[PDB]
Amino acid sequence: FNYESTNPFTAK
Amino acid sequence: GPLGSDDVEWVVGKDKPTYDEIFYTLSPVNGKITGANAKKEMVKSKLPNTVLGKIWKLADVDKDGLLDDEEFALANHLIKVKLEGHELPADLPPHLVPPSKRRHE
Repeated sequence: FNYESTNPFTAK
Repeated sequence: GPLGSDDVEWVVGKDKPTYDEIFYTLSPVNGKITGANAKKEMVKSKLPNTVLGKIWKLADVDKDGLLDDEEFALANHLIKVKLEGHELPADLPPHLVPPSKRRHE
């Protein structure tokens, strides 16, 4: 479980 | 009236020109802003990083990684209520979500 984070505030 | 059944009012539509004005002050290319522009906005809004990411997660209902004036207005509305000493539900109710992303077939 990771997923494609498209949030530029977290990036990860 | 015309419908009666469906008489919905998008809360952002009443104070949209303001978030719209702020949208233009971030230099909107092809009618949107990138993560960088909305980032610096949320940067100086003085909100926690977690909330900022959560607001973005609500704002881009279109899921194009870019914020149109609709989506940015949604984000700014969430930030405004934050500033006014409220919390955002972290969810998209039918009066928060722009009808611009509702494709029915």
